[PDB]
Amino acid sequence: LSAADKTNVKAAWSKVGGHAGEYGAEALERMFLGFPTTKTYFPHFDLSHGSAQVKAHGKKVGDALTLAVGHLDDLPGALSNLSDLHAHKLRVDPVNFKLLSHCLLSTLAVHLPNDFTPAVHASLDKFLSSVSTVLTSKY
Amino acid sequence: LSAADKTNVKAAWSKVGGHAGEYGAEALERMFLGFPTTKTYFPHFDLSHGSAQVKAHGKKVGDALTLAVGHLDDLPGALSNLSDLHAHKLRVDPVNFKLLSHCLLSTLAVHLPNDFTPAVHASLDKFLSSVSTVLTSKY
Amino acid sequence: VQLSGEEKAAVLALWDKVNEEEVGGEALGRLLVVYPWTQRFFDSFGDLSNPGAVMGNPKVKAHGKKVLHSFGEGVHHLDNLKGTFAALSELHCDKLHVDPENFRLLGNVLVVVLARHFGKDFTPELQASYQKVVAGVANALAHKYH
Amino acid sequence: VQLSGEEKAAVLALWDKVNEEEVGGEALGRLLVVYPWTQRFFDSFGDLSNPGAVMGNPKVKAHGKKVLHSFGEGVHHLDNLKGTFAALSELHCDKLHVDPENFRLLGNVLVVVLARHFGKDFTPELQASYQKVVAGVANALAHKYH
Ligand code: HEM
Ligand code: HEM
Ligand code: HEM
Ligand code: HEM
Repeated sequence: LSAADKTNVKAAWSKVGGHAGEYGAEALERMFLGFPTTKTYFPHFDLSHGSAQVKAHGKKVGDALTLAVGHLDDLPGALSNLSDLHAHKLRVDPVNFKLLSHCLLSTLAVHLPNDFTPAVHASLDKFLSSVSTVLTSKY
Repeated sequence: LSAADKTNVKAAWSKVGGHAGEYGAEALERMFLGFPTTKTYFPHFDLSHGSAQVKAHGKKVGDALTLAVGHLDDLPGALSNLSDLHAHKLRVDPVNFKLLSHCLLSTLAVHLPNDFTPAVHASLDKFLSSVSTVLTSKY
Repeated sequence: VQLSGEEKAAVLALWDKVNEEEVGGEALGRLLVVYPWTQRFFDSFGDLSNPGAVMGNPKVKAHGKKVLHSFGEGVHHLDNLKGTFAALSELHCDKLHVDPENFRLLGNVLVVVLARHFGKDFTPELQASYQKVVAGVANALAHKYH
Repeated sequence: VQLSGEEKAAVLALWDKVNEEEVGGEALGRLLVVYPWTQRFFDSFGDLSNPGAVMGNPKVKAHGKKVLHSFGEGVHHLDNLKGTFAALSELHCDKLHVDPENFRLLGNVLVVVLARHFGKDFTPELQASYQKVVAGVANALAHKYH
């Protein structure tokens, strides 16, 4: 990411603030409904609306994104644990990272319409592609 | 790329040897016929079979790949000139790098069938994706 | 498109509230800013260097309105998508040579722009139905590439 | 599929020379090695850790033969691809949940394997026709995802 992107991403995430977990849960829900093939990775979850498992997992996702925003200059190091999980253990098809990214952007648009400007959308898209690349890097 | 990938890629390219330009030209031809949308980037070329412009451009492509194989630990530095060209000036749609990669692998299979083993195919695929990423990195 | 009867009614009811000019201009502009290789197709339109020049370019707004109007035609003809977009598919394949992956990109940008305009009213379930619509349109536009 | 009469004859003449077992086993094995997330769908088959275990696994060979046999059915029914693969599309969408991007991946691996087996006889023009065939099959298999 460029330095201007980094600045936009840190700025945009400070506006997300403490809602990162709630946005991560909503993004997951949007993904499970819009893209039902993704549900096969979560056989052990109650995928009900308001499910506590989705809410808890959304919190883990939002926390990892917040961690990534604090480590933009070394995402592979900060996320290496998660790379092994998604590529070797879970074998997540890389296409699904595009779907979750889209659902996360959709969620940010819903809740931060005045902050979700074209330049910020473009920097967040690059950030989410860069996270996704790291998480699929072990294959 | 992993160290095993690097070893396979350097080994496989030493078997390509001096045919890199000829394979690059054949790969372009395979791409223009299989994927006719790619022809719109080359209005100024004679895209005839045996065209000298395609043959000359295939040589430039093969030389850049050979350069990349000598600089696997710093592809962004070795290829930065080409990143600006493909992203800012030419605005090549990133999908076309997947098409050329596939056509290049197809060309290597044709000419090096005994060397194009499953492990070598997998390392070359990763190498070509890594080159493509660098060349589309400026957007 | 595989859409229930309750789903279609929710899709149509949202479209009643869509300003084709505002939504369309914003969706085409965001496509050009976020996926900058798409600018290659629109050199006719002039200055598209920075986001500010894109979003205020009058030709971006006018073209985005036309795109969205044709989307609205698809929305009102969900049982005949291939035939509604046949002529446009020929135009995009044969004359403009747009890779169809870009139809999917624009459809997803449109969904993000709907989300931004409608907020909490753009529910996970309503998004899911719009994802089926935009995919149906992208495939109808890709029909004559095949 | 948009294929000329000379093109179809060249496609059919190559298929006469295709050993479905050898080609099919090699194409499915290369898919599993090159795109290792595809291994997720085939845990039934046992050890798929290294390339050597994949390429010699008898279930990989047998399944690849079945896949290639069904490809050959498409090749012999190029005017009715959607109907030849309707039942298989339901199976891959509803029961197995394979993302359709993987159909395109397997089709391209098959083309690379045809290239390896037929050498200079697999000309740029014959590859171009096979690219139309494999895309037609991938879209017929994706039909009922839509
Ligand atoms: C931005 C992209 C993503 C991020 C930051 C992310 C992050 C995480 C985190 C932090 C965990 C839990 C780690 C732990 O508790 O040990 C996890 C687990 C998991 N992720 Fe991801 N993830 C992403 C994308 C995806 C996608 C696209 C899928 C599949 C559609 C997926 C499927 C899973 C599954 C199945 C688990 C295990 C959940 C469990 O068993 O409780 N992830 N991810
Ligand atoms: C492995 C991927 C690729 C590599 C290594 C590569 C390499 C190169 C090189 C070395 C040049 C010439 C630089 C110069 O003479 O200044 C070039 C130019 C160019 N490339 Fe690429 N290229 C790749 C992919 C592509 C693709 C996918 C396209 C479009 C389909 C493309 C379109 C062009 C065009 C239009 C030019 C300018 C040619 C001219 O005007 O003479 N390239 N590329
Ligand atoms: C996916 C949904 C899309 C729809 C519904 C759509 C619709 C249209 C329509 C209605 C026109 C009008 C042509 C005329 O007035 O005769 C048009 C033209 C055009 N479209 Fe699309 N389009 C889509 C996607 C795209 C994409 C993704 C691109 C490029 C990235 C593109 C590039 C163009 C261009 C360059 C023109 C001609 C503009 C001109 O004449 O100045 N379109 N499209
Ligand atoms: C694109 C061309 C493809 C064709 C022509 C094809 C064809 C077939 C056929 C004929 C079967 C037999 C089912 C039966 O015997 O009832 C099958 C099953 C299956 N296919 Fe596909 N397939 C394709 C792609 C894929 C891909 C890309 C994947 C995963 C990455 C996949 C995963 C499976 C699985 C897991 C089964 C069931 C295997 C079993 O029952 O043990 N297929 N497919």
